[PDB]
Amino acid sequence: RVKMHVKKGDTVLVASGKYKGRVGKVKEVLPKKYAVIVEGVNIVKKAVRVSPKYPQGGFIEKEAPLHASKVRPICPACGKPTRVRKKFLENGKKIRVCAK
Amino acid sequence: KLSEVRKQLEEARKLSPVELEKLVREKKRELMELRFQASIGQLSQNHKIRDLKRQIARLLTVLNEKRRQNA
Amino acid sequence: KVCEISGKRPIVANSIQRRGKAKREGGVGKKTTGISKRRQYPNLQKVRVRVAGQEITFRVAASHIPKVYELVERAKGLRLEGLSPKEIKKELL
Amino acid sequence: TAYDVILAPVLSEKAYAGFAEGKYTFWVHPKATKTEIKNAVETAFKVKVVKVNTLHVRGKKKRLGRYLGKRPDRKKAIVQVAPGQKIEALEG
RNA sequence: GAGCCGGUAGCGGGCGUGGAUCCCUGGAUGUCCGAAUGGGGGAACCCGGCCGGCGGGAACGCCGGUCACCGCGCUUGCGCGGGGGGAACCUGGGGAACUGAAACAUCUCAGUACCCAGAGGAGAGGAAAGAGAAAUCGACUCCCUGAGUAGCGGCGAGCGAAAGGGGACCAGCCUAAACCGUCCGGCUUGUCCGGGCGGGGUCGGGGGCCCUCGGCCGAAUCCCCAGCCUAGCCGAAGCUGUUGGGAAGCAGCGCCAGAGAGGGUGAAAGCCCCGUAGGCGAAAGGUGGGGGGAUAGGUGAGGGUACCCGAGUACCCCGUGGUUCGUGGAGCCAUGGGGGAAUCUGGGCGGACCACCGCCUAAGGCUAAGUACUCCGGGUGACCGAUAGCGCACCAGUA
RNA sequence: CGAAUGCCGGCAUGAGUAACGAUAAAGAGGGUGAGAAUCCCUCUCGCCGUAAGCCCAAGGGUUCCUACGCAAUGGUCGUCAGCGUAGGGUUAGGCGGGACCUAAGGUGAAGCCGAAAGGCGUAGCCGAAGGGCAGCCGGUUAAUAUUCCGGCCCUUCCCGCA
RNA sequence: CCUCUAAGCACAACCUGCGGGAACCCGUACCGCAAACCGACACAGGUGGGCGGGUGCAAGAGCACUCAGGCGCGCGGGAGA
Repeated sequence: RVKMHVKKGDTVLVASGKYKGRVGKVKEVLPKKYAVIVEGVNIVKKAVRVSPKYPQGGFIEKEAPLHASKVRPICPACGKPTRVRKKFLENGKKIRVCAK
Repeated sequence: KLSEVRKQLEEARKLSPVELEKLVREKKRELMELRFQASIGQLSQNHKIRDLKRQIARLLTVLNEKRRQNA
Repeated sequence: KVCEISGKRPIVANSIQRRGKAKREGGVGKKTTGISKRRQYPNLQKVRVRVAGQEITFRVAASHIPKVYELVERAKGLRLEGLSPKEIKKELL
Repeated sequence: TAYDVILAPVLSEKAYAGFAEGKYTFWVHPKATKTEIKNAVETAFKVKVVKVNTLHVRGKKKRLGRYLGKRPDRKKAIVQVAPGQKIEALEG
């Protein structure tokens, strides 16, 4: 709803910036931010556990957002923008020379 | 929830004003009991409240539609 | 105020003071030496009248008085009474 | 109705002391009357109400950053229960 | 069509392809104040009557319904209506001053500002008792002309038309009165008076009534559709390499184009995203002669009678207003006061007034469209870019 | 843009200056705390006492009590506060007002007047610190009390009885 | 509040006992001659009502001291023109 875009929880290839060429699963989508997730962008956040119950929370720290225009879905073949087919009854998305 | 709602209506929709009234009276009570132990902390799971206020909205909405051609 | 018959109501007019020989005589002509607002009122009067049982008065401009003695003649051909001094006048059109 | 007039219970050291006598006290919807309350309670706890004292509470006014507001105002009623009777529900 | 549980962060908990959140339509619920309308009142609060319900309820309190006033109608009660609001815009009722006149009074500003009442998507006006000199034209409104002309004017300052022509729009209708019927309520109970319905009748010469001749157009009204607004949908074509945190730069080699508007993507991208060109779409509620239908409605000649063609009206005088017209030679339009006709040999007008000649048929009403305005939705900009642009980019009509 | 005693803003100078708001007046010993002339406690000293004491109206509207705080506010200081944060606290048939009364005055059926807006006005309605009217003394809280509690005492409705 | 009579009604109705029931809404903290009210301020200004003890001076709400109670007035320390 004005929010909507390209992909959902699935395998997508990044073409981004730093993580250019990357192939990652489920993008865990926003779309408030038009952002996604993959295993692309990663950083360290500093911590001491929300409650020092199990002391430190840890230190590896997880994935940044990443603009949804950076990713590009994929199937039998590569990237491909999505196209949208009638189906004769409902409506699904098929990739250019492909399906789903 | 969604399917639960769907069914909650199905029954509600075939009760009679008299009975809706009585049932409401009960949900109204449960709700009090909630907001009591809501208000002491000692046991309370948030969603359970909005859930029952709407339950009740639903019933009373239904009771209105009944009351036009029936009583 | 206003004539209940005619609808006549005070109108606004000017009061113009002049001086001078009218051009149409000795000449030079006249000179307005002051204009000012003022009103002209209709010549309103009071007409008490019997009709049916009850007494009924009009507020009416003198020009139109007869017009009432027309109605009273048009009023004869009617069903009326029933303690209604004012309710007559209304029905008297 | 009835479970709409009684809202919650007080909860204060003052309000507790109260329970020694049959004096339990409740936040109650502020338009309700002494009578409304008496009957509302009679039906809520099947006890016998013998006296009602009511009082309003100007809601405190409080802040959060530059946003200045009020809390909602309330009314509380402190209700007497017949001798021997008690409301088990309120005895925490 | 995959994420949600507002402006999200957190505790604490839940929901969703068993198709959620979200968007549009309709419906339900909608405390109290406010036209505020049971009564009162210092707005958002107090206090009542009647009907019916809850509690042990008779006192007491809760719930539901209902009870202002005014105007029109029809059998005293019941129906319709009204009321208040609205950014401008409109009409009407009232109506200034600074100012200008290089002082100032006539004059100007200006019937402006403002106050009041009213109207609505518009309002006003509108089918000639018109214009005005043409064997003339033919409702009204709006634009351009006509023209700063004609004129008005302490002939100062200044004010300032109309016919005509070019355009937009296009539309004409219903009554009153003679006469005929009918109901009613009075009386002086009559071949009658006047009140109500219906018929008839609507015009520059017509209508009624008596005597000879009998046939299509058609709504502004109602109905159905088309279309249109309130959510949406589909939509061509790019990879690699290179610097760089980051390519969309630079390079190699491609492709689409009814799409090379524009924004975004780590920098500068037709071919990544949102779009654009081009083309789809409404169950629901709005809108809707634009295209159909259907009503209401409209459809003659002669020859006679002279029965009717809107009254305190015309007309004249007094006092004023409007018009370009300031008492002028001062008509026309309107009317506070006085006097006061006629029904076509009737009557108004063509700038005092007479006489010819001609124009028009007053004293009842309705009428779209072409015109104005921008609260609101959208599109554009040799418009602003945070001392600018609205007072307000920000929780401002706030502190 | 350099001048308009210009407009908004920022930053100087006077300047470590005048002032710190009643000449009722202070001192010491202990606590507390990073820090104390300024907070707590004690003891000495002074001032008010038809008050500068106590209680009520109006006005103010949480300033009340308690626990944390000390950036700012406090004319210094601050560990304190009427300041910040949080949580608590106001209990009535008899107190006061309302389901009673009328005063000036307001409103206002009828009625009158006015270009519109509106102005008057009889009854009535509104209108109080005035009339009418049933509660005293104690005890409780950190913070309310004629309101809670105890003792004694009253008033009005409705119903039944004699 | 007493009393008088009107329609009415006297199987009502008042009056006096006595018993049992019923008894809403609003205010109630705190300041209150003041640092909490009006004075832009914790401003030497203004603010209606009541209580306001004791001893002495002829009296008194005056004047001096003082009870209860409350305060030393939210910058100090020195000097000694």
